[PDB]
Amino acid sequence: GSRKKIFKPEELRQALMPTLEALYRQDPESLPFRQPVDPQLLGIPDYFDIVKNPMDLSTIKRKLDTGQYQEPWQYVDDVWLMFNNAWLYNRKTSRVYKFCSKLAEVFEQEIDPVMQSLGYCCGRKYEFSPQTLCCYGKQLCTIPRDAAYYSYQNRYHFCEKCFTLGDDPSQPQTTISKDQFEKKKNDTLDPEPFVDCKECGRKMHQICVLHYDIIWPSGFVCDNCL
Ligand SMILES: C[C@@H]1CC(=O)Nc2cccc(-c3ccc4c(c3)c(-c3cnn(C)c3)nn4C)c2N1
Ligand code: NA
Ligand SMILES: [Zn+2]
Ligand SMILES: [Zn+2]
Ligand SMILES: [Zn+2]
Repeated sequence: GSRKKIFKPEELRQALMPTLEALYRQDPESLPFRQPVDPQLLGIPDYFDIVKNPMDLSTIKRKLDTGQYQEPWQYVDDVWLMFNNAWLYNRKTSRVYKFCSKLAEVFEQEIDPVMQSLGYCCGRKYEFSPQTLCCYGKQLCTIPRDAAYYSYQNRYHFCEKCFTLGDDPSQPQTTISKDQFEKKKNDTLDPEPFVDCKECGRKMHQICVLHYDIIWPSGFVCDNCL
C-alpha cells in the first residue's frame, strides 16, 4: 500500500492525444511522419542500417489507443525517438530534417501543461544547454556550448587551440596517440535527470523539484503527495 500512481489507459489517452493531434495538424511538416517508414517504397534501402528502432505518429497513436504506455514519459520518449531518428537519418539541409525540427518546436510548446495536468513538473525531456566541458591543456580552460573540440573515449577533451593524459595528480599518465581523438562539437543536449517521488512514484526532474535551500533526508515527496 505505498500509494503508487497507476495511470489508466483512458487517462493517458485523453491527456496526451491533444499533443499528438497538434503534431498531426502541421501541414506539410507532419506528412513524412504520419505513417511507418517503408524503406523500399521510399527508395531508402539503408534506412534500417542507421535507424534500429523506428517510430512514427501512427504507431504512437495506436499505442495510446491500446494502453501500451504505463506512464506518460514513455509517450514522451517515443515522440523524441521519432524526432531523433529523423535528425540522425536525414541531412540538416533536407526537407524531412527541417520538418522534424518544426514538429519538435510544436511539441515543446504543447507538452508542459499536459504533463502538469498529469501531476508532473513539466514535460521537457532534454537539458536546456550542453554542459560546459573541461579542457585538459590549461587549468583555467573550459569548452563552452557549440564549441569545437577533440575527444578521446568521450573522457579527455581539448579545445582546438590547445590541441600525456591523466585524471589525477597521483595517476600514472599514459601516452595516447594524438589523432586517436575525434573532433566534435559541444552541441549535444543530455536528458534532464530525474528523482522519483517516494509516495506516488512519478519521475520528476531534479532541477524542477529540488531546490538549493531544501533537504529531503527521508526522500523526495512531490507537492501533491505532501
Ligand atoms: C521519416 C521518413 C523517413 C526518413 O527519415 N526520411 C525520409 C526520406 C525520404 C522521404 C521521406 C518521406 C516519407 C513519407 C512522406 C514524405 C517523405 C512526404 C513529404 C511531403 N512533403 N515532403 C517534402 C515530403 N510525405 N510522405 C507521406 C522520409 N521520411
Ligand atoms: Na527547405
Ligand atoms: Zn520538469
Ligand atoms: Zn583549452
Ligand atoms: Zn508524488
